[PDB]
Amino acid sequence: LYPDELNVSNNPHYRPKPVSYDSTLPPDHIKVYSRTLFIGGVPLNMKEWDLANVLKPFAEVQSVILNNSRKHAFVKVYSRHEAENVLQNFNKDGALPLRTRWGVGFGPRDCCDYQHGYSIIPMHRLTDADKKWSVSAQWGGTSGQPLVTGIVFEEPDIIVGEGVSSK
Repeated sequence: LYPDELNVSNNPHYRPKPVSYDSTLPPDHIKVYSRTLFIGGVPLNMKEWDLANVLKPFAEVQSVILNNSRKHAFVKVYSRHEAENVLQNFNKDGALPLRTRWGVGFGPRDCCDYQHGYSIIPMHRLTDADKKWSVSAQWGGTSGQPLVTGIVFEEPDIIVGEGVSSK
């Protein structure tokens, strides 16, 4: 891929990819923190670039999927910290009609706690591509560490060509 698409220290979108292990998770389950925000009430005149720019003080945006007719978007930012920063501080005045909350970017929707923005996922409910992306993604994921019971990581990037998803 191109150098801008690589999570490396000379890239200005470089982010560390924290991985931890949680002994409370059930057997053959993993924990994944979302980096994806669901934004509803997107004005009709507002496009992908507008959403990216209005969020820039709080978080650098990686991708936007905007359904303009339905007036909502899914916005993936480069790190979990940045996503939490958005929910904590963005549009607290209600100056814009945008309502922001946790989205799911990875794994089945029914595994997600939408209040806290993470999923406890049984490994059998991941596809082969989900598992591959979890370990080999540029942003999020485990950075080569294999998936085992208890592992905790940030939402990994997924690649549209290369597999079906549990999402």
